[PDB]
Amino acid sequence: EMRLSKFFRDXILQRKK
Repeated sequence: EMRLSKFFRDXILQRKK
């Protein structure tokens, strides 16, 4: 349900930053 999410879901959460 995102666009980034190849993003966040990809790298700012598992890392948290």
